[PDB]
Amino acid sequence: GAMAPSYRVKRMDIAKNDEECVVNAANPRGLPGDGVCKAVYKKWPESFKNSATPVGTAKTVMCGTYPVIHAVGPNFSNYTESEGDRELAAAYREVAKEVTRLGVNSVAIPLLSTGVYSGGKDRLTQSLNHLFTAMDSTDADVVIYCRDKEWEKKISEAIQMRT
Ligand SMILES: O=C(c1cccc(O)c1)N1CCOCC1
Ligand SMILES: [Cl-]
Ligand SMILES: [Cl-]
Ligand SMILES: [Cl-]
Repeated sequence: GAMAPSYRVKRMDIAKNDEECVVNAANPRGLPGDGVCKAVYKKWPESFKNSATPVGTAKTVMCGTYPVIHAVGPNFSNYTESEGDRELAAAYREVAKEVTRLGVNSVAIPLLSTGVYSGGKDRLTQSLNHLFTAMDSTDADVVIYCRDKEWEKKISEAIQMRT
């Protein structure tokens, strides 16, 4: 465990993280994809061997000794708001199980089901609250990665609010 488990947010490419493992915002088929998924494929392509997994699950594949946790959030283009919310919460619960099993002291994590899988809606708060629900009982240092300057400020405010 971390000595004083924390949440932090950074605005940069998650492929350049300083944590002991990474969460990929994966597709169900283990394809190189777009966005976070493509950056992860370029950095850790070996981790995409047998990485396909259903929506609402996470599957870890090692790149050398570095763990890549492929977490598959729902595409809100295809799911109802209700079913999509259930699967997005479940994906993060599976990430917490994997982080715990691996015994890492730190994890780099993107906000699942934002961007391409958002179905054109702002899901910062919905996705971040499901991240917190899952990760609050873990003792890893969590570092959230984002690309947008306004998102960085809003995520930083939500972290600081509960401290
Ligand atoms: O998921 C979204 C988003 C936000 C609002 C509307 C929309 O159609 C999509 N974004 C990813 C993070 O950077 C901001 C944009
Ligand atoms: Cl960067
Ligand atoms: Cl996404
Ligand atoms: Cl972002």
